[PDB]
Amino acid sequence: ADAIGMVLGTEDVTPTVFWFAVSHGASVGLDDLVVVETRKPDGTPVRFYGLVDNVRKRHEGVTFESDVEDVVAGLLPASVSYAARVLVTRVDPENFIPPQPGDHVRHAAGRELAMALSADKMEEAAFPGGLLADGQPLPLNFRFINGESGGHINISGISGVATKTSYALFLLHSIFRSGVMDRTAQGSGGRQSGT
Amino acid sequence: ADAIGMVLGTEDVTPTVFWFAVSHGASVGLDDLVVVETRKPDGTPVRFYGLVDNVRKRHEGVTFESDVEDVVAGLLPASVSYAARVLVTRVDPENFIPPQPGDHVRHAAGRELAMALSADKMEEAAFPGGLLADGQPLPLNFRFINGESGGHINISGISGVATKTSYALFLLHSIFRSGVMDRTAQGSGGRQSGT
Amino acid sequence: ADAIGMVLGTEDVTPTVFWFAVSHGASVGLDDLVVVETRKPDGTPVRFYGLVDNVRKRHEGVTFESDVEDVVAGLLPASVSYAARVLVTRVDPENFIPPQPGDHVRHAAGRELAMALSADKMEEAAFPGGLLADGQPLPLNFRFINGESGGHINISGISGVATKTSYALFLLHSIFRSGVMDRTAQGSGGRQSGT
Amino acid sequence: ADAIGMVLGTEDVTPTVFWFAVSHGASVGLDDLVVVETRKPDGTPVRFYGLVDNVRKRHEGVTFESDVEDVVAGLLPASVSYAARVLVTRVDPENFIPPQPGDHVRHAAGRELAMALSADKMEEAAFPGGLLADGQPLPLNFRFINGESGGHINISGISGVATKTSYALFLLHSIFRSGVMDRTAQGSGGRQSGT
Amino acid sequence: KPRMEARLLMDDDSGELHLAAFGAYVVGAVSLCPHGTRQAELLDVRARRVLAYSSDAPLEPARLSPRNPHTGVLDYEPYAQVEGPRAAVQKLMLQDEQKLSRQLASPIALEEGEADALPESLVLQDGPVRLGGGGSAVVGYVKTLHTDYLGADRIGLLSSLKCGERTPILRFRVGDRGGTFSEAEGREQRFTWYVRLCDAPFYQHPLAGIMRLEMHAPEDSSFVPAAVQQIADLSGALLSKLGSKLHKDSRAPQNLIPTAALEQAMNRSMGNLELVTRRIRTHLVT
Amino acid sequence: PIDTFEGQLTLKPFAGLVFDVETDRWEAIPTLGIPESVREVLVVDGKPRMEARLLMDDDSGELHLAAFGAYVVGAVSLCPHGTRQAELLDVRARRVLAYSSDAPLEPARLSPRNPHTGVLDYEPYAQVEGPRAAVQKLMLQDEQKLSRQLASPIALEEGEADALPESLVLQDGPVRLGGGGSAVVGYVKTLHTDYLGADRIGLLSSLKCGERTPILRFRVGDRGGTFSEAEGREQRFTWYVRLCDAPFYQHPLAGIMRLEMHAPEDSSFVPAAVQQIADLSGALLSKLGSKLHKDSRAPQNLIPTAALEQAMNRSMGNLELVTRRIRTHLVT
Repeated sequence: ADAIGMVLGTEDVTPTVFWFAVSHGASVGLDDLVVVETRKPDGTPVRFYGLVDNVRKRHEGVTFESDVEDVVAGLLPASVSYAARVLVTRVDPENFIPPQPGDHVRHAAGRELAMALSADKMEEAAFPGGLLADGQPLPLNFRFINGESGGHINISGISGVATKTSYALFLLHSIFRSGVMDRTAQGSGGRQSGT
Repeated sequence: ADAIGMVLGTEDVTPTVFWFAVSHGASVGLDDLVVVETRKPDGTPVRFYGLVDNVRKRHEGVTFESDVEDVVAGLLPASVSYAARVLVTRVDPENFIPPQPGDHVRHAAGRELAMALSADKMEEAAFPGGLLADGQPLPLNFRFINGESGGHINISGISGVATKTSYALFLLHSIFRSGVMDRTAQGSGGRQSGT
Repeated sequence: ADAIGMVLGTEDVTPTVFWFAVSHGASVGLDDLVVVETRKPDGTPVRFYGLVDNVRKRHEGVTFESDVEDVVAGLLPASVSYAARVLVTRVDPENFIPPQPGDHVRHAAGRELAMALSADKMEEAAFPGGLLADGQPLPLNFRFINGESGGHINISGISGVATKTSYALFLLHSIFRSGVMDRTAQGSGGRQSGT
Repeated sequence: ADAIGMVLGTEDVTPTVFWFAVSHGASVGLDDLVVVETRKPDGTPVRFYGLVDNVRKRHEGVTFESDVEDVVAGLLPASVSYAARVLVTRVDPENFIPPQPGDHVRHAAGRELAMALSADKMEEAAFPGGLLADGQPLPLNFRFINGESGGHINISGISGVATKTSYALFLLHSIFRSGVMDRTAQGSGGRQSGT
Repeated sequence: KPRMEARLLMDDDSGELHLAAFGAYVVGAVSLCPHGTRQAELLDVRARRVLAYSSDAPLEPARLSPRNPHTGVLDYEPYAQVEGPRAAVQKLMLQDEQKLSRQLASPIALEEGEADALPESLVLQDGPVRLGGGGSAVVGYVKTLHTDYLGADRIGLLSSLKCGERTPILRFRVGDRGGTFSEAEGREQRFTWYVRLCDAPFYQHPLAGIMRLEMHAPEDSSFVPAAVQQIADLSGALLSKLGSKLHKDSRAPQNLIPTAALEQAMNRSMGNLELVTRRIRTHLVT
Repeated sequence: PIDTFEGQLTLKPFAGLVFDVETDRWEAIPTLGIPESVREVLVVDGKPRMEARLLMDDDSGELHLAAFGAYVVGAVSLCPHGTRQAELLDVRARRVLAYSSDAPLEPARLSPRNPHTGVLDYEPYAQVEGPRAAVQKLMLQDEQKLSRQLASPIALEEGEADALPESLVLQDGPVRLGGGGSAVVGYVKTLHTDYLGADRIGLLSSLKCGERTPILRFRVGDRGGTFSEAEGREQRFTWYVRLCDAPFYQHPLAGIMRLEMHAPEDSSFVPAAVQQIADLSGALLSKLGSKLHKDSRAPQNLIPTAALEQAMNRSMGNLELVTRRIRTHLVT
């Protein structure tokens, strides 16, 4: 996971949301979660987990509205700026220190992704119900679906174009063929559901 | 087909909505579908399909309004700045990145029109029920009109000047003469309604 | 406790809200209690109590964003600003004046923390209802819990992820073990409840 | 009594609300009643009575926030700008003109306090029921408390910490001991309640 | 582009005041393709600063940034009574011109005798060609109009020429404008020709839009004139495209499109004037 | 081993260098200042402007230069005691046309609807100095009429103790050669005549704020215009005044202002007459010293002149509209 850009400091970098500029090369699209690492003064590293929710490019270096684009195409020195909004989901340690501007940002797919999707609290019951942009299966929680912690499944949208039943069958297909029923069975301890 | 203009960079070029400029040439109206080509740094092309809804001009080069307006007619350095906004319909691949400010944008009139109006999704039953500004029929999903996927028809508007009853007859004429029912009848496979 | 910085003055320091700049060294996070001294012109000291709930960093010394962030990392005159807002809890004297911009702000560690949480109104029933970010318990009043003045305890939040029964048990464990009932019961003088 | 400050002119000095600056000297808090003298060009004096509710300071002379904040402590040209807002209660004559920016403003403590609190309208029955920051009792119109003009008393506030029952006893103590009932009894002229 | 941070004035156990300055200068280049395949790009922009102090010999060239502030501690000798206000305004421009030519001397198309090789990478310099450049294939353009009136007949034909064409090459001895007592070799030779970019506004003088160019050549070489003959035809259409349209910039004629964007890039390369002054102020007291 | 920054201002003059103005009779007697009762003190200033440069040829084949520059003067009235605030006595708008020996005509203006301008004639030096044909003369003309305007409100000159100055006046820069009889005071700002000597600089930096140096006699020879031939050699009276203690980072010489007082040769009456002014200037300029933090030039400025110079910029209109008006007139 090479570096994709720098944490922009021109805009406010409050811990809730902070912009960052993407360097040339690895592009960044919407809903691609990224991780930012920051060094505290004492020595403890701090990591931020968040998913992007807004991107934009600005042709910095011009001021006249739609008057130099023909000049830019033909002969003019100019550069474009790739900046993307980031909204955090959770911080690595239990503290709220805004990241230092000038930090290195990278999207992670390994163990770091587990803290992004709160996979630490759910290990024995991990349920893959979908795929992400990369080779990343999103782990749902089977505790909410069944009666262990209570909850149901609600699917909504415009009928027709949205293939609701196809996803419903996929969830049923994934429950039986992933062994999630078996994992909860082990360590029953005389519980109500042991089949 | 020569490109109408260029995509702007001064305003935000967020993938949802992006401004663009038109070079001296073909005029751009409202509710005209256009497509822009985007070249990712890795090499994969991306196409954005959208329709324009807001258009404007601005007189650049003059500061004091209506004090030098007559002077421009006689002797003054001034020009125009023609621009418009695009609301994207859908992206040819599945990824949300901002279009690069500096690539050409062109109208869709051949196959590119088909993906703009989701004609690939509705191929077997492409029922024409309207015409755009140019000679391109507008495809209507007959599967939504009938009970294959469900739906009805609701015509609304001010009584009198708005010709409401003319559209019902036109759709009735088009359905019963374009052979849409004949096409959908084939491939019945013992369907409930195959007549 | 060494002061963590001075009070910003470029932004309004209205007695309700006043920004302060944090000097190099110690870092302050959200939901931290700080105090500031203020020399009244008559010579009597004035103290403000409040908690930080908004922190930010801004990159000072850059004209156009993201076009010099790589340059700043390598070599360019730039600056980082570490500011934080305060909502005041209570003023030690019964008057409302703006603190002088340029005064030192320090965290609360001892009796200042008690005066910040209005612990001076809690002398017989000082109840530890949990732990703060640092190693000082948060003292609450048992009078508002029992029936001496009326008032129950209400716990809310989404279930499953946020354990609610566990905290309710913790409160009950703290009631029975800390002996706060004995300190309230003593000196009854004919009180309705003294056991 | 020396003037605390002077009326500002940069902000609007609308007769409803007008800003004013305070010279180096007596401090200004919140909810303190002040009076300003205004001299019309013809020659008739005008006095404005009002109470302050918003106060602020601003550090002028520094541009880059928190970059030179420490520099001001060591060596830098900087000062403060102490100002506050006034909400006018009523005007001594019956006319609405803006006070001239550049005239002195002074506190009301003698007779000028009486016109500020409408003590002239309620002269015979001036029932004291509260004290301001300084040693000036607050007059309450007893004619409104009783049935001479109609009205009741409604004390509201958060239960517990706010001493609600203490105010009812204080008013009862003040009414029955200040001789307000005795004064209003005189001049009965065969009134309904003259005891 | 030159810059002036803060003027200095010191006296070190002498009783006579001495002056110094903390000025700055930055050079840059822009690469264009005349055919128009792609947009222009900035080849390099480097930040440089100089200290221009009189004969007092300061020392300790050390700089430390506490957290944020970066600046360069420097040294140079302007003229080793003394020039009060102009000891750092005509110096710093002179040094800026010196290294800019040296920087441009590295990317240079191979010089051709008569028809040896066409210029692969043309270069263009602001103002008249300097005395330093004698072998490199460089082209200079001037902007001032203090030598416009050649004669009675020359002005009549100069105003009547259409846009895009160039005047014939003329021989100049460049001796009068040369520095007095230069004693390098004597009097050199330059080749000059006029180019028109626009037809000039109706209100403005007809002489507007006319640019003079320089081309340094060896004395009576008779080979360079045949070599730069292509450049004479090349400059007819090259500068026409480079000419800025007459409604954007305040100096609408007599200007170039990339130089306006380039000069603004230099101002961005150096930081804001306020912060750099704040840093040097703190260093002075300590 | 000591270096610092010294405040200085110079825009128009070129090649001023650093000189030595010391002529005769410098003494070291620091005397405190005492305020005196005077009715009014006037501070005057001027501001030049350049509308558009011209270049014309009229059937001659040789170019000529002209400019449409403008200049405005103004005065501010102050009461040293502090009874009321200041008031702007007058601010009048004037313009000039500086053309070479070509003799244009028709000095008339007609406003179509909106814009108005003044057109007139003047003679800069009747090859020619091209770029500086209107940057040095217009300032010269601006100070010429400014002194003439200031010469009308003037306190009656006193021989030795005849009468105190009723209405004091103050002029920017050195006193000009035109003013010889009026009771005027000028203040200079350039620091090119600062280093008087080894001992003189030591005492100049060590003097406390508010006091004035003893009056010294100057022969005003070197700074005088070459080949002036007005009357010969004049005499001026100078003394330094300090306004502030100067910032720690700034040079110790900061906050020191030099004043001029034109006097007749060996009169022996004016020195006794301007003795009160020497004590008067000790406290007058201390109050008039601009406080540091608001202005970029923290020392070496006055509160009224900073507001006065901004007032002149308002007296003339915006640069854009006037250029638009003259452009239309030129083509027609």
